[PDB]
Amino acid sequence: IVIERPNVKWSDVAGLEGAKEALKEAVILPIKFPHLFTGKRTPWRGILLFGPPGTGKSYLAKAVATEANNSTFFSISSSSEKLVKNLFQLARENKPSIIFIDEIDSLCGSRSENESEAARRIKTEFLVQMQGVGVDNDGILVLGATNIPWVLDSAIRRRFEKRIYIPLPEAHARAAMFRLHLGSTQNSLTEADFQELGRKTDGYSGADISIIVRDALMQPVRKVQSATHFKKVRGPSRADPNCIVNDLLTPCSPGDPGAIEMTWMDVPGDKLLEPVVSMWDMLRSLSSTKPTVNEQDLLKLKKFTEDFGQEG
Ligand SMILES: Nc1ncnc2c1ncn2[C@@H]1O[C@H](COP(=O)(O)OP(=O)(O)OP(=O)(O)O)[C@@H](O)[C@H]1O
Ligand SMILES: [Mg+2]
Repeated sequence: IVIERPNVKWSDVAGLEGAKEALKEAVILPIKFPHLFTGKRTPWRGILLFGPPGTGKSYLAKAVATEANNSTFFSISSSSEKLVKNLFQLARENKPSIIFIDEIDSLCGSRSENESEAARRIKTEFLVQMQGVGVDNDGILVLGATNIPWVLDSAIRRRFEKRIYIPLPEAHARAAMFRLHLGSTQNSLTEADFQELGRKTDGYSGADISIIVRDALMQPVRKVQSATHFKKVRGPSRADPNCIVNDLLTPCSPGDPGAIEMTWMDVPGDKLLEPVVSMWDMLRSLSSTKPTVNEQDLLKLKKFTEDFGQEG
């Protein structure tokens, strides 16, 4: 029940400007401009974010959480669980409010057979609470997320009249993720290198790239741990960036001029000048990781919208 609002700006989510606008139109505008969405224009009660894994579903929700300017956010995932009655209640008071249930395929499991019988009233204590005997004409909106939506209950599914597809990133959005997940960190990557990576990642999810950048990111760290030699160098003081020093120590090879023998244990905590993440490190991280979303996965996703499409 994370009742908070993290730090994910729209700017942080690459691509998805379609879903962004969809979400601005059904979640932010209604809250900021009540009088617009009154009468016949009442925002749907439930939005569902479906689409392949690692394409932005949960992440997007966080963006909404922070960009949900006035309303307070509420979250849950795959986590005696009758205090669902408690959640909805909580929200009605702090209305306007948003309720986000990540992987709503949590509260479900059908091959058309497989049930934990007490979770049958879980489905129903939720299903019922969305109708509301005390009609919650509050700014209360229910968000859902899932990468296997077809497994949902007709009753549940049809509870989300607005359904948005979160796809695999187009090339442009791909390059932008590498850039971002790197950020304020020291590196030697050119705008050209980002495009080259974007181009080389045909078919990858956001989660996949997120893994790649984290790996390459860790390169200077592996090189410092494993090094056997360090050179004395010029660079920004660890304590004061705008004071250069002729003193830092960076890892190197023995076949290097100015190579002192020692390990990181010998380097003072405040004299290490770490290596920069290079494009070499990206491609290396890249080669050793392959796309997670296969075709049949994406195919079965076309199915879920086969006339299920909107509302039913
Ligand atoms: N559109 C995006 N913009 C920026 N980063 C992204 C994007 N999509 C995925 N990511 C990366 O992956 C992570 C978010 O993964 P996300 O929550 O979207 O996976 P998911 O969609 O919930 O997976 P699943 O669908 O299986 O539940 C972030 O840490 C981020 O680095
Ligand atoms: Mg998720």
